[PDB]
Amino acid sequence: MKVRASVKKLCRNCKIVKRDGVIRVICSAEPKHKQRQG
Amino acid sequence: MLQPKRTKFRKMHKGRNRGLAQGTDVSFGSFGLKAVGRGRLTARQIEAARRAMTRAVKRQGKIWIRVFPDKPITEKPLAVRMGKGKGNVEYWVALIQPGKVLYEMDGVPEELAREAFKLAAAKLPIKTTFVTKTVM
Amino acid sequence: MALNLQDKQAIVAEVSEVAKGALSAVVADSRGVTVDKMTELRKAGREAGVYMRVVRNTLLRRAVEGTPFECLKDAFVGPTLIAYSMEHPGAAARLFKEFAKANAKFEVKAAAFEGELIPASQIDRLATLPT
Amino acid sequence: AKKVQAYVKLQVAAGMANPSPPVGPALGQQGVNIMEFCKAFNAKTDSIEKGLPIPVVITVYADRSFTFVTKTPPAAVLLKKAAGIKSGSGKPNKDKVGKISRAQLQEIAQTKAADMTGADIEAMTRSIEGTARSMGLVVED
Amino acid sequence: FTINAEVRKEQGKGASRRLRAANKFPAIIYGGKEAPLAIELDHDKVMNMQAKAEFYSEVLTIVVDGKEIKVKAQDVQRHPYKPKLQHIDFVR
RNA sequence: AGCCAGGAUGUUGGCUUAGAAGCAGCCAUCAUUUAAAGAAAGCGUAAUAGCUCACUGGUCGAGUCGGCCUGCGCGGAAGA
Ligand SMILES: [Mg+2]
Ligand SMILES: [Mg+2]
Ligand SMILES: [Mg+2]
Ligand SMILES: [Mg+2]
Ligand SMILES: [Mg+2]
Ligand SMILES: [Mg+2]
Ligand SMILES: [Mg+2]
Ligand SMILES: [Mg+2]
Ligand SMILES: [Mg+2]
Ligand SMILES: [Mg+2]
Ligand SMILES: [Mg+2]
Ligand SMILES: [Mg+2]
Ligand SMILES: [Mg+2]
Ligand SMILES: [Mg+2]
Ligand SMILES: [Mg+2]
Repeated sequence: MKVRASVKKLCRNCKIVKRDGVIRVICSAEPKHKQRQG
Repeated sequence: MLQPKRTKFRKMHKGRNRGLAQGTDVSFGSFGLKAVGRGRLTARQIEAARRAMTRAVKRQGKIWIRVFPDKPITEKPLAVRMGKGKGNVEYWVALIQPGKVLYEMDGVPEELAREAFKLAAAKLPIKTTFVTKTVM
Repeated sequence: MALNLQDKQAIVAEVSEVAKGALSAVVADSRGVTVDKMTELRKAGREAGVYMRVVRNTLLRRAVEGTPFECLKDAFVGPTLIAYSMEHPGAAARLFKEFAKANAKFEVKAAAFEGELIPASQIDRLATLPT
Repeated sequence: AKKVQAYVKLQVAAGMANPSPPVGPALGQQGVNIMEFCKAFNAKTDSIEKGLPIPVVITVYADRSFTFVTKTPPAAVLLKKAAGIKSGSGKPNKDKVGKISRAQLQEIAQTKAADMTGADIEAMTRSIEGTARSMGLVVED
Repeated sequence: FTINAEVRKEQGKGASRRLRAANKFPAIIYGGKEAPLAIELDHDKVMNMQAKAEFYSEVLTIVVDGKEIKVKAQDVQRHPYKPKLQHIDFVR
């Protein structure tokens, strides 16, 4: 995953979740869109 | 890169960027990028933010630039002591108070306008907002 | 979806068709094809024109709000998908059988062809019509 | 009638017998041979016209050959000899390319009625007229 | 196009800002041979009113002390950057 | 919101004949059958096919996607 300070919803299947304080963007279609932080 | 074609004086005082802006209403175009924050925009930043707009909306549409530099900023070279004269003019800046309309746009959709102004707003140091031309 | 006026217009339009109608027929494409669309509705053109509104909206309270005013027996038909194919020219026309005949001609299923209301009857394939 | 087994609508100008660069691998993708679209292909084509693209159903089975029923040539290829300009589209709204009236397209509309689907003739008339709207040919009604 | 509006008693910089920081804003009604009338009114209404294009053209009837005064919005002061009104000049 | 449904015959449409075929780029952005369908928002193809979504149906059936105005927070946030 990426750890950029400005995570955002790249594709349609991307989904924002707040796990353990950290904001993460989990995705079904492309694992490339998986990203943490920010 | 925007700059005054000839001026009275080469070097100008620092001054104080205070008060509210005057170019507040959207005059020419339908939409506009208003400056929320206080600051000063360089000649490069304006060009960079213009390029980001003009390329987003393509050949279509019409853009204005309500702000212009006309304030030379001096800078002292590296490894130079204090005094021994005012420094040389490096770049040119426009002082931006809150409320000042920076850019104005016309002949495009409202949906595609906001996205074009985001790309410009990203280039600029000052915090900005979208404003529409209200009739009186 | 649009406002209560736009929804009311559609039903009040359907109620006026029952006033100047007679026979009807169900149809449920639980695996339709648009090549089928233009047979059962192509037929309606071969009858005469556009007027034959199949109006497939039998929802428990949508076309069944117009039921209380016109033909109360069709409330029980509500369960499972149904299309109220209202007719106009010719009393008891040939549009009833054609849904059952098309069902065999590549349409998977057709609501178990239960029928609507002329003698207040149920699931009956009836060739006995005026021709 | 059977569902989707392996039928596809695909071939260039029906006069072009046995196309290898235009189609080639597609019609010979399945167990059907390359020779089948040459002898049997020009059997029905020579009745109507050559130098004209026309489609056909390719319902392939496990026997060897396939059953088929031809349909009808499409809108704008017919609107070349009928329309006038060989080029169709380019910049219609910015620059009107050509123009056609209702009288021609209404008359041309009904000739395909064996394949065409609708109620009245006037119904498919504004469709097969309409096909002109979308070639930079704003219909002269 | 009808708004209830109170009459002003305190007027200046201190009063106006206190007012503006209370979901309201100052306006004024003037025209004809009569004297001008300084008019306090609510913000959240008039903010929603100005969205319609009729506001800056048609006649508005402002309700003050029972009496309904017929006016047109001549001039208006926007807040520099925030989307909110500071003041309205109602010509009679 | 979910859930078995439908979501077209010509469109290999002209185009630079190597193809653009609802979806590289051109623009048009048909109108019929009609509960509905843009000659199409995305995926997938040498291009097709094909799968989705717009929409429309029927089931369970009640409150619900979104934008400013703000009160406090969250990440951004590594040194001997
Ligand atoms: Mg980091
Ligand atoms: Mg990194
Ligand atoms: Mg953990
Ligand atoms: Mg100059
Ligand atoms: Mg001073
Ligand atoms: Mg000044
Ligand atoms: Mg001025
Ligand atoms: Mg005084
Ligand atoms: Mg003070
Ligand atoms: Mg006077
Ligand atoms: Mg805070
Ligand atoms: Mg830290
Ligand atoms: Mg740090
Ligand atoms: Mg660090
Ligand atoms: Mg660390």
